This record gives sequence, structure tokens and C-alpha cells, in this order.
Amino acid sequence: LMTQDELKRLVGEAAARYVTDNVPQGAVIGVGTGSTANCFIDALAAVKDRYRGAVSSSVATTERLKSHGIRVFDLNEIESLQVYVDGADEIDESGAMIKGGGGALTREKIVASVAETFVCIADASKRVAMLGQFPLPVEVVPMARTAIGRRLAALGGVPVLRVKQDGTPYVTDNGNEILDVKGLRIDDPRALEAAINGWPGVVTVGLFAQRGADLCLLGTEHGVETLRYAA
Amino acid sequence: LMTQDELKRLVGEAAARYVTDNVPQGAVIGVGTGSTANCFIDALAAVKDRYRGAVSSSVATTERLKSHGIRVFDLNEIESLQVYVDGADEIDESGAMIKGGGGALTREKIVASVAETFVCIADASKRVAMLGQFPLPVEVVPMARTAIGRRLAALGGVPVLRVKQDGTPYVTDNGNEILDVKGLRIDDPRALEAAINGWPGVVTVGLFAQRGADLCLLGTEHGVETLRYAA
Ligand SMILES: [K+]
Ligand SMILES: [K+]
Repeated sequence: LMTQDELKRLVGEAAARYVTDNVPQGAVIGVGTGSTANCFIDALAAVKDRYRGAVSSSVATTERLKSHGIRVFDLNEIESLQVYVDGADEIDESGAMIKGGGGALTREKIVASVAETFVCIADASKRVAMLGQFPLPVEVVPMARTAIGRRLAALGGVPVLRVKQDGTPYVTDNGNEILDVKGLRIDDPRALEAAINGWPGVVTVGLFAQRGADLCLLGTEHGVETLRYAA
Repeated sequence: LMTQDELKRLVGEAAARYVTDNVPQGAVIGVGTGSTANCFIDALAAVKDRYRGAVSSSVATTERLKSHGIRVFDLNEIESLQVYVDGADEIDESGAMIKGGGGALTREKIVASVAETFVCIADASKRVAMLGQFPLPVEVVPMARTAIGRRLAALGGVPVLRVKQDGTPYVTDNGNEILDVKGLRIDDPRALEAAINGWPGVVTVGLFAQRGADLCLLGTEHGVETLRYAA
């Protein structure tokens, strides 16, 4: 019996081993966001002296990295990254992911765009036949909130403006709102990502499909599976 | 002999006439940004009582509209717009435009997305055989500045971070930077818009091509020409 937390530790450790097996000494590591990514951070901390530091995908991740004395570089200082290690809210058989549930959509997608290899770390619950039962985050310019909402509704999506504990709109780092869209059945993630990216007022869509996972270390009740997807 | 300012007044007046000819009493008018759009604002002000008010594409436009006592609605309050009247930095034969030179890229593209009809108002200098000699504005998340720069450079573009008079980075309403990209020869604006929109870290690209002009009132030294483009 392994709890979800134990499966997350297991994939975090497995990703640290993937990095030490595949990424040479002195490298800068691209680092994701979320509870699973935090397990990877803690595991990577035990070999931190082998690497020059990290690029971070969120304030929360930067904070955790610094709590281990890991140097954090601004992505603008970095020309390339071999690896980016991050979770997913969902991942399908093509390696397309929904991400952004905890809000860091935009910076995750930026760091992922620079990295040669996206290593998804996930417990078994994240692997789904078809994306969309986890609500799709769409980061939007505030003046476009209802325009984008209408476009999502025309697809049968149920758009929910993300709110704080106090019921005022969650606002991201770039002064933007998030619409979490429910009820979509995303049988073609690449095509839907392209469509949503064509909408003025969309900042980032939490479909990582045109650039999805290159591999996934999936923590199951029978151990870690390594899933690989087409370059 | 008509100066450029006189040609801009001429198309502003022509667009006011287009609105009163085509947009019924009580409508809300979508309003662009820039010196040409300001001529249209001044002309529309003379028939302002015929319309309920306006949606604005910038702080500057909101200010000018209010200076005429025109009511300004937040786009989120508005379900549809018949018309959006705005300038362009350049427009080609397909009605594709480069816009954003004066910074309001993102809100212009949002309001344009809601309007059924985009009326471009421009003096004759704006009509070009091929887009790109006017630098292409790309609004970008700051952490993605160099990543997007590299992608533009790979196309032969020369990306220039927009700066204020004091040489600190211009920062937009959403806390974002602008890269003005020179040296592109944009023979397929729709294809390049789609490509740039697929880049994480891009907020808005100042190519209006997938949704371009529906018509253009072009102020020439022989009067206003009405150019029309495929729905
Ligand atoms: K997240
Ligand atoms: K502008």
C-alpha cells in the first residue's frame, strides 16, 4: 500500500535519478511547480553540488529551491536547458498535459519551451484516456474575461473564474485572471491548444500539447513506470 | 496638397459617416487608438447622441472619449459590437495589419475580436505590398524576453526591446514588455501570426491577420478610397 504522497516521493526520487543519469555535472536544471515537483526538489537537493543551479517556474518553487541553498537563475540569463521536470494535472496517451491547477501555467510553459526534454512526474491518477475532466486553466487578460468565456461556452465548456478564499478574483503575477473550464472532452489537444492560442485576450492555455511530455515517470502501486512519447 | 494630418482628419470623418450610415441608433461603438483614431473620435463626438457610448482600446482613448462626454463601457459588460474603428501601422492587400506601434496591441486585438466589422482608417502611407518594414510589436512576459528574442532571431528578425524616454523597459498595462521586431518580410501574415501565438511567453502579436480589416478607408491625395477584404 502506497499513499498518493508516497507515490509522489517515489517519482520525485526517480526524476532526481533521471537527472543524475542523463544531465552532466554543472548543468542548470529546469524545475516545475506543485506538490509532486516539491518531492523532486527535495530529492535533487541531496545532489545539488553536482549542478550550477536551477530555473524556476514559480515564486513557490523559487522559495523552496532557495530553502535548500540551490541557486536560482532568471531564465533570461540562460540560453538553453536540457531538462525541465514538472508535474501535470492530467496527461493522456500522446503525452499532452493539462497544467496550471495551482496557477503557475504561464512560467511553466515558458521554461518547458526552452528545455529540450520535458520529464513529467506524476502519480498514476494523472494518466487519463482523454483530457478535460480536470478543469482546463486559461489565463486571460481581464478585459477579455467574458469574450473568452463566451468562446469556451460555444464549445460546451463551463468557464469558472478562479477565486481566492475571500471570493475576489485570483490574479496572477502578470495581473491576469484565470478561467478554469469544465466539461470539455479534449480528444485533439494540439488542435484545441492552437485554437485557444488564436484568441485575443488569452495569455496562456494550460494545454501542453504542441509541446507535451517527452517522458513521464508514473508512480503506480507496482512502482514507477517510464512512459515515452514521440519527439 | 493634403498633409498627413489632413488625410487622417479625412478618414476620421469618413469613418464617422460610415458609422452613421451603417450602425443603428443606440449602438455601442468599438474605438481604436492612435492619432488617426483620435480624428475619428473627434468626428464621432459630433453625432455622439445617436449612440449609447463606446468600448475603448486604451487608456488614452478612454481619456479622449470622456473629454467629449462619451460614455465608455467595459467590454465585459458588452455582448457584441457591430463595428470597431481603428488605425494600422501597416496594412497589406489581404487586409492583414501590423498594429501596436503606440503600445495598445492587446486591448485593440481583444475589442477587434468581439466586433463583427473591423473598419481600418489609414492615410495612404500605411498600405504596403508586404508587411514588416514597420517593426512588428510582440507583447511578451518578461521572463520569456530572451527566449522569444531567440525565436525571432532564428527567423532573421532583429528584436528591439521597447524602452521609455529614460531607457528603462516600456512596461504595458499587464506588466509586460514589448519587442519590436525589424527586418521581417511577412509574406504570409496568417501563418506567422499562428506560429508566434504558439510561443509560450507571447501575450499578443501585433499581426491582425487571422482577423484583419473587413474594410479600409484610405486617405489619399485624391480623396478617400474604400478597400474591402474577404470575410
Ligand atoms: K501549476
Ligand atoms: K497602437
